[PDB]
Amino acid sequence: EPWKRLPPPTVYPVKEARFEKYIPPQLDGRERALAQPPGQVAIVIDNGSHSVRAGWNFEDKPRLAIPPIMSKYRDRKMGKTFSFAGSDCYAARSHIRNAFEAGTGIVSNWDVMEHVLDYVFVKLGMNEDMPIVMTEAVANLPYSRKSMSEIIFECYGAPSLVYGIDSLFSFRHNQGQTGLVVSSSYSATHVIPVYNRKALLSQAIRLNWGGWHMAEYMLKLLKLKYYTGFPGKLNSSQTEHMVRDFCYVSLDYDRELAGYLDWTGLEDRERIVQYPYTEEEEELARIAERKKESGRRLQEQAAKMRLERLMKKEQELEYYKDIQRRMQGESKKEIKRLLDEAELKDEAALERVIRDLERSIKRARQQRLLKSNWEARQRAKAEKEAEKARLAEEARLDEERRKNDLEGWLEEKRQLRLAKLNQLKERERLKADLGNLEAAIRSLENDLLRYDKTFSYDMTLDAQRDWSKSLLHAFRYGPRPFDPSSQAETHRVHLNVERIRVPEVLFQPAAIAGVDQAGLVEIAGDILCQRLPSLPGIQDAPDAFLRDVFLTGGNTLFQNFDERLRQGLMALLPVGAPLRVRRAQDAILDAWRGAAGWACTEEAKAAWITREEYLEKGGEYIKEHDLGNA
Amino acid sequence: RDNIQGITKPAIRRLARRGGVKRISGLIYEETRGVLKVFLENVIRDAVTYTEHAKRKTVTAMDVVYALKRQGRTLYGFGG
Amino acid sequence: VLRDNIQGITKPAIRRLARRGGVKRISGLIYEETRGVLKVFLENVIRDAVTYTEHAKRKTVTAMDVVYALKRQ
Amino acid sequence: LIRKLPFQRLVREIAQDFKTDLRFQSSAVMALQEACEAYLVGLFEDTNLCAIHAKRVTIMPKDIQLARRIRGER
DNA sequence: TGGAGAATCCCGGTGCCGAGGCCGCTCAATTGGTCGTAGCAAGCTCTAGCACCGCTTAAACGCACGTACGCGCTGTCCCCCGCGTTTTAACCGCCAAGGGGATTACTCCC
DNA sequence: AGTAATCCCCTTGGCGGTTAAAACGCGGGGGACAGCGCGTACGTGCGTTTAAGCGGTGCTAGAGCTTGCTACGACCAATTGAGCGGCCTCGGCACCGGGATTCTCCA
Ligand SMILES: Nc1ncnc2c1ncn2[C@@H]1O[C@H](COP(=O)(O)OP(=O)(O)OP(=O)(O)O)[C@@H](O)[C@H]1O
Ligand SMILES: [Mg+2]
Repeated sequence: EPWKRLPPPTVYPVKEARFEKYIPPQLDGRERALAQPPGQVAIVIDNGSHSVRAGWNFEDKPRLAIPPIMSKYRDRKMGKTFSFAGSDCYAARSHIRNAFEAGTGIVSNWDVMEHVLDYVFVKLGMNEDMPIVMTEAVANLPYSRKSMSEIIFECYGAPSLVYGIDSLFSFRHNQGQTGLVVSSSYSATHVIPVYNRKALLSQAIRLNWGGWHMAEYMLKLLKLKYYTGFPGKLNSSQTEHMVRDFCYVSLDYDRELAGYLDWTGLEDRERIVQYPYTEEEEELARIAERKKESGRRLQEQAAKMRLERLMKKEQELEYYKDIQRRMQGESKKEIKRLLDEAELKDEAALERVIRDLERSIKRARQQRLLKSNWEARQRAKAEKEAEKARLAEEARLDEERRKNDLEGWLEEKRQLRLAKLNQLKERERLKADLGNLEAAIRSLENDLLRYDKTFSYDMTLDAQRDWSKSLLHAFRYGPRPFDPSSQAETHRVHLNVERIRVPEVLFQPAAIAGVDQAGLVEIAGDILCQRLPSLPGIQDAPDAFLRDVFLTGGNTLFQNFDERLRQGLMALLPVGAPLRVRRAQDAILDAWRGAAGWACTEEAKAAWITREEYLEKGGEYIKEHDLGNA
Repeated sequence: RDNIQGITKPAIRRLARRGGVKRISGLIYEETRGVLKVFLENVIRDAVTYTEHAKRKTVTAMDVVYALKRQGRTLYGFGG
Repeated sequence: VLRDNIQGITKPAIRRLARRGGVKRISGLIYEETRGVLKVFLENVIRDAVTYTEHAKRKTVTAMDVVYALKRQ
Repeated sequence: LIRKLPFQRLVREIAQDFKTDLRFQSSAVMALQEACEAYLVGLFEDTNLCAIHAKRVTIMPKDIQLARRIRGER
């Protein structure tokens, strides 16, 4: 059997957002910053909903990368307040709040945002004056721009601030002259057309699906898969690591999906994630004796009721035979009068009752009464012994039938098996409503198994009911048997179809998760084919953009994401179009690197807003520039 | 045929007045018609079941009263 | 003699019964209201269960007397 | 859900109003408890709808009283 | 507070139809005796209901304290009410029909 | 003993009209519903203690079953009057009209 042949399963421990070590204030960064030439130093903050990434413009990578979360609480034992603002929170008490509105790119809890920024400036080593470059959501809300500016200029007093878009910084860092920028991030997916290094933000589109939504959706699907119960505490922080580690984009979803749960090869399509389970004769002899006596008592009680039914049925039988002894040679009125004493109405009803009692009985001062009761048991024993005689010789006759008419005898077993299955079907398909054989079926199928070379176990009724012929076992537990007793085989989830079903929401949002928005290929194709050729200032559209479709943000890092997008776009473009899909180098940090390289250029310093310009114009005002919002 | 629309807006209003209702959303009227016919479709199928099982081709007042009494809504006055 | 045993259905027990009914949050006045509900119910069940016991001239109330009392609700 | 011993004592205490020195078969108390838990659980379901209908997530005594009034228990 | 006017009440008058009493009779309730039996009573069995002790630890309680949510407040706007107009179909009466169920005739078959 | 015509009765259907009830229009009001601020009242976590739950021992009330018979209800035939179907009438309740009292709303 396959589960006996298959190797032991390979299993992956659950991963979650966890603290690992402290990091001190990085005073060498402050030292290096004070050493830079005038107007060539800035603090660069990539304000990401998954990670805030921060560092110095003159360095090649962030010094900090922390979730935009705070935890603040009063210790009920020690009696003092504690406060935390990143991965310093163990994501020990997880009183967590998040700066962003859940599943969106917009900051809305400004108290968390200040705590996150306090942690940033502390760990960058600021103690008392530095220009700030901060990334911003596409089409970011003016109220959030205002609130962020107020914090930067009036809480922290910074000399100058500029906002730009993480998608576009990533593009310019990778030599983006002109192209279609495709960003899938934690919060969102965007397609932005970029022309002559300037983004055409009036033509940008947002999907409202991203790496957060995939973690939440993977969580819903797992809580549905194991809806009858799962012992581990399923958190979307865990399903995020499952989506990172195990999910991939299909190159032909319907053909890969339709075969995914087929038992052959599911061993290699499944992946198994295991939660931290706990491993759990005089005693037994005495208890078993008490059980054995209790069972014996139940057996005696059944036999005592059976013996009461034996004596009752034999006494009933004797009475009905006493009628028959009269009825033979007596009138219909005597027949009717004796039947009326039974309140029966037919001699053959007495025959049926006489036989049916015998058919039941065969299965199962004082001395004259006691022995005549024992003689009713001897009348029962005569039915019981005649039953024994009947069965022994009838079986020997059938053994001759097997020897003498083997093929017809096999053909009989088929005809009987079907007829018995028909009665079971006539029972069950009806009783499935009307409720509001089996050993005979087996015995027939057993001889068919024994000697009918046309028969197989796969047609056995039990095989129709077997777990390894089911689909939901493959879905929930894969190629291998399952028992709830094993603490190691409980506490594990089998990902199966969700390996591919979760990434495919980007391509099929309404069909898979009901998002009611166009898929990624349809968004990009609407821009390339319908919009940009209509926009009158543009030249060489679409073709100039097709030469660089560019992938950015962590939620693009799925395997086959590029080739899926290429093959999807290839069918929407005219034949021989020079379509190139390209990945960013290091598609997460690369948006910060773009902001850092841009930070002190003349283009950036023309776009900087000073504290005094902020006091003049207010916090909604922005210098419009290639990499930022209008 | 749709004589359910013969249960007019004034009639559904009058029933709500006897029920002690002061102000009635205009959406109530189609909800009330849907509720009324679901009631009738239970009582008549039982009243028919009685005439059918009692082998008559007319429906008597007592067929309804048995139907109601079995539905749980004992009616006094029409036999019963 | 017995008195005040209705305070034996504790407030955590009333929480468990409410949460299994799908309740999210519980007004602090529910706890005495639940007891006025449980007692009025359990009296008029036991009234019948005992009536079925002094009929048939017996002195244990049986599970069947309970079943016949519930069946009368 | 309800603790067994304080439910036994509640049953005895109630029963004494009808007949002194009754006895209760052990299966009779469990049959009472299982009906009471099923009754309270089923009423809290109906109160939760009364709260949710009044836009309140928190159930309140007038939610019990509306449920019972519509169930005809009052 | 007043007032006007509509809406609700009251007082006496009219008439119609159904409530209350009378009559004839049937047939269902009563008187009288029979006979079977079941369930009332006395008696034994042993189940299981009640009482108590001692131990374990999970379940119940009292308290600190934070923030999520119930509630009164404010503004709007839309949609359901009160009233006059238009119209349609419910109500009434009278005639038709058909159907069905009980009865009666006449023949063939037993 | 069967099958079809004859005849009662009672239900369904149509026609006319008349008028009372349903539908339609329109102004405005005020009640539904979204929005805001606060604050208090319920969920959470901890240390405390309380008694529910289990394993075990002892007793006797009384549930449950059998035996024996006679008191009580089932069954039948003869007797009769309490209760039902049909007819009558007069008085209670409705229905109307008209003047008197109440209540409502804008001033
Ligand atoms: N190798 C990977 N494969 C797939 N997904 C990944 C991988 N690494 C990270 N992710 C996921 O991609 C997302 C990270 O996106 P990224 O950090 O680029 O965005 P962000 O700047 O935090 O977000 P936003 O711009 O929406 O505010 C997370 O959902 C993360 O789980
Ligand atoms: Mg990002």
